[PDB]
Amino acid sequence: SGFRKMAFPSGKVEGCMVQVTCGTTTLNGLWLDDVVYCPRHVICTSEDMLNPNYEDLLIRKSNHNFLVQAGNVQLRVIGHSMQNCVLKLKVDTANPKTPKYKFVRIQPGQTFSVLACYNGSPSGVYQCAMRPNFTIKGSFLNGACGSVGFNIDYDCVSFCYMHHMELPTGVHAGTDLEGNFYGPFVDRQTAQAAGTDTTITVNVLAWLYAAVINGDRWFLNRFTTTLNDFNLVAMKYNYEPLTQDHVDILGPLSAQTGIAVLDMCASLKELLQNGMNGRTILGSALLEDEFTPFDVVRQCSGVTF
Amino acid sequence: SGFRKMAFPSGKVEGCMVQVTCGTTTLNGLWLDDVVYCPRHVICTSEDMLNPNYEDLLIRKSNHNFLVQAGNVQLRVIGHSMQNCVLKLKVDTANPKTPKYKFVRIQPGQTFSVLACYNGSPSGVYQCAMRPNFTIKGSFLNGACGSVGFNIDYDCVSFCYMHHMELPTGVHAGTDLEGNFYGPFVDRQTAQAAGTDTTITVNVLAWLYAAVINGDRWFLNRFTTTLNDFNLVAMKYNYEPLTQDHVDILGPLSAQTGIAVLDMCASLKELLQNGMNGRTILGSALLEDEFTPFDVVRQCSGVTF
Ligand SMILES: *C(=N)[C@H](C[C@@H]1CCNC1=O)NC(=O)[C@@H]1[C@@H]2[C@H](CN1C(=O)[C@@H](NC(=O)C(F)(F)F)C(C)(C)C)C2(C)C
Ligand SMILES: *C(=N)[C@H](C[C@@H]1CCNC1=O)NC(=O)[C@@H]1[C@@H]2[C@H](CN1C(=O)[C@@H](NC(=O)C(F)(F)F)C(C)(C)C)C2(C)C
Repeated sequence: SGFRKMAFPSGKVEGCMVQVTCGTTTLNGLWLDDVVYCPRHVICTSEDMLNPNYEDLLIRKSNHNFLVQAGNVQLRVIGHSMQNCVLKLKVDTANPKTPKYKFVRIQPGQTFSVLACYNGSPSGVYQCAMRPNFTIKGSFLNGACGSVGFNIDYDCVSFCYMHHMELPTGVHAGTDLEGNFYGPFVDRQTAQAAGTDTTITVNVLAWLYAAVINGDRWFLNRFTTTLNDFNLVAMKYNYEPLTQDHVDILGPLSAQTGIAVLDMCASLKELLQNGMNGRTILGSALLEDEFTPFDVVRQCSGVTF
Repeated sequence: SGFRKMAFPSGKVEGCMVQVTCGTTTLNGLWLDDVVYCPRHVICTSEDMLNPNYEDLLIRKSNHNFLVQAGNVQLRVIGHSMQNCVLKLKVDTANPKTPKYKFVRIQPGQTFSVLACYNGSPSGVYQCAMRPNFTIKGSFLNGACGSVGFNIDYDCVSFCYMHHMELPTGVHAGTDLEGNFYGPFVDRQTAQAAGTDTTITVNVLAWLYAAVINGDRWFLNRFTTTLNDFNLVAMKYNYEPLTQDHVDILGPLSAQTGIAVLDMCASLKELLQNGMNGRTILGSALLEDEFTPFDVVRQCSGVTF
């Protein structure tokens, strides 16, 4: 029993973290095979960040202007290339700790673990969801850029996020490992706003199934609803519309508990309209939306890596 | 910015997990140097767990009755010993991945990371507090026993917990690495209850300082209080009494924010007496008590390992 926000074990990713310095700017890099990936703004001075021309700035940089350190050991840089918002530094040594890996661009609503680093050294690990507005609710300070987000499927690490910036609301933005931002964000120090932050309905439903499996079931009411009637309610509370694809992904949890997805929708509708009346669900006084159906199954079944 | 429940990077601990089987019972073991530590109930059948005489049961076991596996490789068991509620298996190979480590018995209110394992393989990592009633609010299924709790201080791993059981309220109980239970618990399948679950006042205060540092400061009121007047309020809400030692540990956060601890106590008093009126603090609709002052400083300063 019990249900906690759980991150993947970080060991495979810890062995890939390096420190990248260009001039006076230092941040984290990810060393896989003979390439180090890092945010391209490592080449900026604080002034350049206000309105950078990355192509012009990078032209003043040679391989010897990038200092890459793994622990106390220096890596020799033998090439450099800019791919979208990431810089790729070719080094003369393949990382001996390179895990089996792939680069994935995740969909909004999916979750991943973040290994927060400073100066190439891991500080901690936490779980994040890619929100529908393509921001994450992270915890990052100066020097955190280059910290990565990932998922594990037994022995394969799927890297999906690299940290680049913080928006005025305190939420975070970054790119996939090809350097393409999630969302409309640009790597420039100018006012940018994320857009309306909607709730991931299929994740709230998965978390209510997690609650039932854990014996927390006071909220189960005597009503049912339809997809269109539920969505009329959900859109009023800034919830994402629920589709048959979402009902299908909830299939294993609905089958395990015997509770039809539309019956759970009707319980969610009552919780939205009436609130929780001072009660809690899985130790929370709010409806939690950062657990995917996969996270609930995995945790309630003990999937290992 | 941002404040999340953050676990330590788990790599150093992942390299210590092994699988221990005795008869038909399998659980996790911790391999450090040439010793594997695991819960002594690995020697029980399901029936034995109802009222076990561990001394008599262990006498029917020889070294060859313990199967220890690290990945696909078998470790040779050359000795065994029971120390309190843990079994210590001497193996013929020192773990080549043994980190710098120590065994610590933590105090109630302190936090640690849990690397949840099944069959000697890591499943995930989460942060826990040792509650004042000596239980933890974890997430564990059958086969999780032997999963450990730890903290890291740069390169040294301090192991503080080994998982043994779940209580009727859904909370968890276990021992330090010397096999002594935290709390009054015994490793027997009989009705046991944890006792009143009080709130860790110094941790709630540290989390309110984390909120202020993050710009969430709607709750700061115009009052102050005394330690005795605050404690009269706190004891009514099942909060632990606050002492000058706690005020001293809060010193760095009070100095950073300029907010005196007794002023923060008066804001906490109003939150207890009035509730949050539907508002949130750091994304929570409840007062969070599983962040120590050290966790807040470390996260707000970027301490690395
Ligand atoms: C990389 N190490 C930091 C991480 C930031 C620092 C504070 N918390 C974080 O997540 N990245 C930056 O400092 C990036 C970097 C320039 C400016 N910047 C920002 O995150 C700024 N944000 C914005 O300008 C905004 F609002 F548009 F998103 C900052 C004001 C410092 C938070 C570049 C090149 C984007
Ligand atoms: C070890 N792998 C499991 C972990 C348990 C299983 C469910 N969630 C967990 O944390 N440990 C046990 O099964 C231990 C073990 C016998 C019984 N047991 C329990 O946790 C039981 N609890 C109690 O009897 C109680 F309430 F007193 F704490 C159980 C009913 C299975 C939850 C021994 C030797 C204590």
